[PDB]
Amino acid sequence: SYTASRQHLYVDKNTKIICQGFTGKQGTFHSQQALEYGTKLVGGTTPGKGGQTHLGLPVFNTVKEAKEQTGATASVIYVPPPFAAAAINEAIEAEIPLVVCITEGIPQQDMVRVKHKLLRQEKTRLIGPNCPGVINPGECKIGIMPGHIHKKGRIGIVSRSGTLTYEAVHQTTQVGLGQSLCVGIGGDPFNGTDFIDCLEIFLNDSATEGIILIGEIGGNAEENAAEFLKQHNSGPNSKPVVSFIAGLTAPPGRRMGHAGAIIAGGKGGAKEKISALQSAGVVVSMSPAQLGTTIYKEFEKRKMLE
Amino acid sequence: MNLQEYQSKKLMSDNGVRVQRFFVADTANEALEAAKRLNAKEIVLKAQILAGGRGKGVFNSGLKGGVHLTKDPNVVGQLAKQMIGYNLATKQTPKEGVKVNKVMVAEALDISRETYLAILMDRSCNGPVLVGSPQGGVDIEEVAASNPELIFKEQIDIFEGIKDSQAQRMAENLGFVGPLKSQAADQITKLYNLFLKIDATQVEVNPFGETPEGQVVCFDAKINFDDNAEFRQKDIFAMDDKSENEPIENEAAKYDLKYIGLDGNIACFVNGAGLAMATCDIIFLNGGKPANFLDLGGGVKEAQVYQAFKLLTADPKVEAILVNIFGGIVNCAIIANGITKACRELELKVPLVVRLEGTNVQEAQKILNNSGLPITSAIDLEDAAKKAVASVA
Ligand SMILES: CC(C)(COP(=O)(O)OP(=O)(O)OC[C@H]1O[C@@H](n2cnc3c(N)ncnc32)[C@H](O)[C@@H]1OP(=O)(O)O)[C@@H](O)C(=O)NCCC(=O)NCCSC(=O)[C@H](O)[C@@H](O)C(=O)O
Repeated sequence: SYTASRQHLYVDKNTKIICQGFTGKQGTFHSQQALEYGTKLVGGTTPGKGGQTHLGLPVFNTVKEAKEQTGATASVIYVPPPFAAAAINEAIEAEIPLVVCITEGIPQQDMVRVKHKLLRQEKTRLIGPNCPGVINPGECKIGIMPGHIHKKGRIGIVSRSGTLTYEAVHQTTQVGLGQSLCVGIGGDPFNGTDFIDCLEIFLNDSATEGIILIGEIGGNAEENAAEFLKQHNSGPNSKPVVSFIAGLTAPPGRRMGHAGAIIAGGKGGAKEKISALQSAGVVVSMSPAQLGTTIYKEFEKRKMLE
Repeated sequence: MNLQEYQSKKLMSDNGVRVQRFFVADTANEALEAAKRLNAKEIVLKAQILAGGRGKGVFNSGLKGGVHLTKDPNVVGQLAKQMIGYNLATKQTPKEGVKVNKVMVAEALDISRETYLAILMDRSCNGPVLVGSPQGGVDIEEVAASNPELIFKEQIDIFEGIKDSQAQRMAENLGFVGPLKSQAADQITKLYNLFLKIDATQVEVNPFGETPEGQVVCFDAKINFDDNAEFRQKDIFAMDDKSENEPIENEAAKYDLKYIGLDGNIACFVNGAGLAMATCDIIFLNGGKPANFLDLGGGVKEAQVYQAFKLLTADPKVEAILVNIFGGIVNCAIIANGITKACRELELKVPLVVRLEGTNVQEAQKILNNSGLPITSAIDLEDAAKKAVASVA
C-alpha cells in the first residue's frame, strides 16, 4: 500500500534532487539558494526546454528523461497551480521516490484526483502541496526553509505550517536540542503526507528521541494522530511528544489563509484537537513561544539530558 | 465568494436540478410582468440580499418583510416598488441595511416533506461524499447531536463517478418512496455532477423535498466554492457579490492578501498563515483582543507589508499593531526601513510592535528605534504579545 513509501520522507546525504519548474522565477531562486547551500540538485524539468542549461545544470523535457539521466531520487515542484497536479502525476508515473510540491493554490478537486492515483501505488511519496518541504539538517534540504537555523539533533518535527516550524526549530536549537528530521506537510486539505505518516518514521528512528507536532484548525488529522499515538506510543519505549495547535481564536466558517484551515459545519476547532492530543499523552504548549522549553522539560523528566 | 439566491438557483437549474420557477426583476414594472408570466396559483416575492432574516426585515421605505406571498400580480408590482432601490435591514445586517437592486418573483411551492442533502469532499476518505438526513429543514449539526443515527453517508470514487446504486440508496435513506425515490436519485446525480463541474467545496440542499403534487424539488440551497479554482471558474466568480463583505476584506483581496476581521483592537500580520493564526492566539493568551488575521504569505515582499499597513491604518477599531516577519535571506534592515517608510507615508497613529528574525536584526531594531515614530521591537513572540497588550488603554 501507499504507506510503504513513508520511508522516502527520510531524505539524507545521498538524495539527488530535480526541480520541476526549474527555469521559472521561484524554481530559479530556490535552486540558486540550494546550489549556494551545497544541495545535490542535479537538474530540472520545463516542458519544451529539454537540452537547455540552467544554473550550470541540465534541463529536461520530462521527469522520466531527467530521472534516467541523473539518477534523481527526489523532485521539488515550483509549477503554477493550473499545471501542478499534472506535474505531480508525472513524477508519480516516473516513480520518483519522493516528490515535494511547494505550489499554493492547486484546486482541491485536482488534489482529490492526485490522491486517487497516489493511494494506488507505492513507489512515490508526496509531501504537499502548499508546503515548505523537508530537511535532514546537515544532510539534505528540499524546499524553501532557511537551513542555517537548523542543527542536527534529537527532535522530529511535523507541521502544517512553515512559520511555526521555524519557531520550533529556533527554540529547540537555542536550548541545545536540535532536529533529526523536519517535515512540512503543508496547509492544504488534500495532500500526500499526514501526521501519522511522519509519526511512524519518528517512532522507529533511533535518532529521533522526541517529537513536536504542529497543527491548526481544519480536518481531523490531529485527532487521527492522537489515536495513532494511543495505540503505538503509550507503552514501553515511548517518546515524548509536544504540540501546538493554531487557531484558538479563529472564527467559524472562514479559511484562515491556508485552504485547509477552516472550522466547517462545527468541525475542525482547535480545542477538540488539543484535548484529543492531551488524552494521547501529548504535552500541548498553549503558547507558540514555548515549544522548545516544553520539550526540553519533557527530556529533563525522562533524564534524557547531559 | 457568495451568490444571491437567484444566482445559485439559476446555476442549479442550468445543470438540470429542479428548483422553483422564477424570474428576476430590477424594477417594479418588471416584477409585475414577471408575475404575470408565471401564471402560478401563488407567487412569492423575495428581496435579493445575502444576509439572513429577510422574512422579518424592514425596508427604509417603511415596508415590513422581505418575502411576500400573493396571488395577484398587481400586488407583486406594488410591493416591489417599495423594495427596489431601498435598503433592507435584518437581524443579520448592519442597522443601515443592504440596498436591494433585484427581487425574485417565483412560483410559491408547498413542501410536503423536507430532507437534508449535501455533497462535499471527505477529508478522511479522499473523495466526494453524499451526506443526507430524512430530518430536513434544521441545522444538520443539530441532527448530528440529537440523532446521529439519522445521518447517512455515501462515499463516491472520483474517477468512477456516482453510481445509480449509491443515488438510489441515499434517496431511500432520505425517506423518498416510489417514483419519488427515482426522482430524488436522479436529482442527487445531477447535484453530484454540478458539484464537480463548478469546483464547489460544498453543495448543500436544505430542504431537499417533495411538493404535494409529486415533484422532488431543491427548495433552497447554499453553494460554497473553492477559491483555488477561480482561474477556471471566471464566470461564476464574476457573479461574486462583494457589497456585504467588510470593506477592508474587499480591499485586501485586491492585493492577494488574506484578511479576516475579528472583534478586537490589536491588529496583527505575519508572513505565513500558521504563525498569522498563532499571533492572533498569543495576543489573546496574554490578555488582548486581536482585531484581525492577516497572512502575507510565505516569503518577504516589501510591497505586501506596505499594503498591510494601508489596510490597518484605515480601521478605526485598531489601537495597536503587532507585526511578525521572518526575513529569510532579505536583510532585516531593508525590511525595517520599509516599515518606517510605510508608517511615515501612511501616517501611523497607533503603537506598533515589531518582531523580526533573520539577518541584521540589531541594525533593524536600531532603525525602528531612531525613526521618531511610535514603534518598539520585540525579542520573541511572547514579548511581542505582552508589549502589544500593554500598549492599549
Ligand atoms: C512558485 C509558484 C508555484 C510558481 O510561481 P513562479 O515561479 O513565479 O512562476 P513562473 O511562471 O515564473 O514559473 C513556472 C514555471 O513552470 C513551468 N512549468 C509549467 N508546467 C510545467 C510542468 N508540468 N513541469 C515543469 N515545469 C512546468 C513554466 O513553463 C514556468 O517556467 P518558464 O517560465 O517557462 O521558464 C507559485 O504559483 C506559487 O505557488 N507560489 C507560492 C508558493 C508558496 O508560498 N507555497 C507555500 C510554501 S509553505 C509557506 O509559505 C508556509 O509554510 C506557510 O504556509 C506558513 O504556514 O507559514
